[PDB]
Amino acid sequence: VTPLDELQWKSPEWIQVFGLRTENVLDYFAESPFFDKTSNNQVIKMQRQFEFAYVDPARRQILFKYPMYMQLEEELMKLDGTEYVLSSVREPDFWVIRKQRRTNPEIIPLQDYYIIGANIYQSPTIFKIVQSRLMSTSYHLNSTLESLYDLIEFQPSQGVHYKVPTTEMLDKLMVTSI
Amino acid sequence: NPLPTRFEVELEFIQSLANIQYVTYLLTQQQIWKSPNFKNYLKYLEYWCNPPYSQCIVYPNCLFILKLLNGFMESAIVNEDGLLEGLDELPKIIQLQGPQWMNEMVERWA
Amino acid sequence: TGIKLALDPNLITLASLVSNPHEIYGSMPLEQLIPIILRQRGPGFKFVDLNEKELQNEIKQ
Amino acid sequence: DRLTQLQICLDQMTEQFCATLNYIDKNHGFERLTVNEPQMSDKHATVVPPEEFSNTIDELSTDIILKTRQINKLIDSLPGVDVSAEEQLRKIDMLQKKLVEVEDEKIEAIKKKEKLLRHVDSLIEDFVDGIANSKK
Amino acid sequence: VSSLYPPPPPYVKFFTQSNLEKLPKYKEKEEEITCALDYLIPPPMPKNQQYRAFGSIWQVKDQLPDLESMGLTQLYKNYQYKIQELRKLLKSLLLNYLELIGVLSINPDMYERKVENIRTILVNIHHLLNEYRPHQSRESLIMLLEEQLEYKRGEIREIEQVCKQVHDKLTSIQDTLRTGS
Amino acid sequence: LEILNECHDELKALPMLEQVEFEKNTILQQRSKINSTELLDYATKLSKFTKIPPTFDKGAVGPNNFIWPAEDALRRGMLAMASLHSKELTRIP
Amino acid sequence: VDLVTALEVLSLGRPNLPTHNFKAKVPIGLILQRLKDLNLTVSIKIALMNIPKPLNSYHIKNGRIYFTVPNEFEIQLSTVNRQSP
Repeated sequence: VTPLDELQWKSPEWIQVFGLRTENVLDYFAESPFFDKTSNNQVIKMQRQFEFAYVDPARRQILFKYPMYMQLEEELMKLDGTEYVLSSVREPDFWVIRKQRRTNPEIIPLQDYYIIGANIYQSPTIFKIVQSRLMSTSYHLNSTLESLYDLIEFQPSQGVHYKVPTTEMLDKLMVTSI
Repeated sequence: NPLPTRFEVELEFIQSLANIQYVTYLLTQQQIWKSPNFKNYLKYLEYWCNPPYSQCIVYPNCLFILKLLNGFMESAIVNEDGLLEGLDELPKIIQLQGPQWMNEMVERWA
Repeated sequence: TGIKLALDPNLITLASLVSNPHEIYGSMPLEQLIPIILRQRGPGFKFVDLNEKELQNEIKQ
Repeated sequence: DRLTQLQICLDQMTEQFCATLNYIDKNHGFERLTVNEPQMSDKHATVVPPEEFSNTIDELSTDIILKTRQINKLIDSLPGVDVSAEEQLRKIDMLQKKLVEVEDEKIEAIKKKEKLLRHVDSLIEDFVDGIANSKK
Repeated sequence: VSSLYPPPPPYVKFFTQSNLEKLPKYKEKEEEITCALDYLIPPPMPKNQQYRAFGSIWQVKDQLPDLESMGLTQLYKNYQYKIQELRKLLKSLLLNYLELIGVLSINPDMYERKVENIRTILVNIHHLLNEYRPHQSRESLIMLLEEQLEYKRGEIREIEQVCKQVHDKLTSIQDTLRTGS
Repeated sequence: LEILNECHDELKALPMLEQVEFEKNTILQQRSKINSTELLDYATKLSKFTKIPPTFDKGAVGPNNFIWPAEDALRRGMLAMASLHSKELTRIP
Repeated sequence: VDLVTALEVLSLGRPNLPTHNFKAKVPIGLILQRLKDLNLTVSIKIALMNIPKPLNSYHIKNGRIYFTVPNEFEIQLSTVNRQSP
């Protein structure tokens, strides 16, 4: 079993059928397992299918750049709970979706999900990244240290050392010949 | 719908060696190259090299990949416990030379 | 089926795969050709070891 | 390879047709039925001088039919129009036999070059060991 | 949620050493499976010769489909006849484009069947080209055999070119040897 | 003697005898291997795959399926359902 | 139609690509031919070279020329072409 962070998720079948642009990242992420099936985003999506403060300027550029997200957040301010908004975009292919709960207003952020090359990734926290790197480093130095120790030989007549595995007048002849 | 025949499944798997992503997905599991049955299957599959079995192949670079990996097999000896020595570093060769082979055969496509 | 076909295998593209070891060794000039010769002859091989009668009775085997 | 250029010429016909239709749909003007009716212009409309409009119409038309002469000449130059598949096999088998024969002929040609090769190296080795015995 | 790639087949489990040694004995003695020794003999071609692979049907010997078999209009059906058919087809294509311009320059609503006519002309032209393609491929193989003939014979002419350079340089050395005599 | 030396070394630049003898052997081996109808049928099988399509500008189309099976080709292919129906493939009498 | 790759399949069972890994070999007839033409090379190299009386004893053999002085030394030398020493 692999938990939620170490998996890259994509639906190229959904890319073949619909295609991914700056507009349809929401339902593409809804098809991803990262999406909450009890979120406020999907209930307002079912309801709609049937300047502004308390936001950072990074989302404000998105709202003033794309309309469907600004009536998305205009429907989202009415309700409360976990939501899904796109903080930054880079056409042709880069997106990010943040988990976000809103209370009345007060907003905290949560886990993000960056999209690269129409492939949904869970944004990892850096502690387990450097922890995995240190797993690799520590195991590798463990292997080096164990593989080194078998070559080490100690004698009492000398110091501790390594296991030993099981003409000089020609330069003067050269310099005298010339 | 009849069952997929042994010919069809073996042809689709032998054809899948043209993509390097499939083989670098397969070679990262230790139990796959550790298994001597998979090694024998690798020496089973050269019957696609001879006609008329080669006629149905669409991308012959899979046959090239099959012929390439077999040169790493005579240097490998299987023991009584099943540890296949010599296969610890061949997948590393695959990730080091991965883009090289497929870019080379893409430029041969052009 | 039909009839067979024999092709010049070395040249298929107009203006290689068949490794005939003669045109891929005798074409190059000797000054850089000798190094790969004594590299492929053996490890630690020297120019002093090459001989007439050695190759003359090596082809006789 | 000729059929490939033919297909390129065919969809070049189609691109020329849609390009001429696009040009005549977008860059046409507004024609006076009478002189007393008002002639208005739009800043969102690509108005062109009518004389160079007609000149561009003429050059579009002439490039269409010069590409048409290219198509006709290329189809006149299609490789093999009078031969059948049986004629193709009757060419292939004699080409097979001729290739086997010219491999043989190249074998005796290389044999003659080898005649000359050991001739010239025998003269060279006789010359050099003669002068080596002379000068020693 | 499953893996990205399918697993290796269950047929790999039968490749055991007992099966390897019993394979020549079984040889001395679409498949109907009877025992484990059937999985070491490679399976023959399907009798239907149309096998499913990668969501499509291939064939052991592909034949070019007709327009009627595919469900379209084959206007015209040893290739001189097809060459003249192609010539009439291209002339009809040019005339039908002129007719399409005429239709759009009186009534831009009746063009729909004219576009269908242009479609039929184009698909007949393309299918005629693909019918000529095995003949064109045979001509390409003829060209390749002629090109290898030409390269062998060009090797011949360069052989006697270098040889004649040897002969007239030999006449030169004979002349200068007689001069030095 | 030196002009005979350049004559000898320019004549040395030609292919030798056993090279074309081995070439003849390979030509007869290809006589053994290749059949004309088989070659043309197999070559026109690969006609739409092993080269770039000489009709597009290839700035919007790539070799996802032209040289190797694509990811989505394996997804929609019958091998994908062969993976799910592998239990029936394990059914051996 | 793509005749070259079908020819590669019907020849080897694989297309032609450069091989950085095993999937060279020097002929012994070729190396003896090059040995004897290099012996001819070093034999005609000393045609333009004057030879001293202490070193007129030489043996053009084994791809070399054996410049020898009796009971003193024997040095064997070779060249790559004519214009280089």
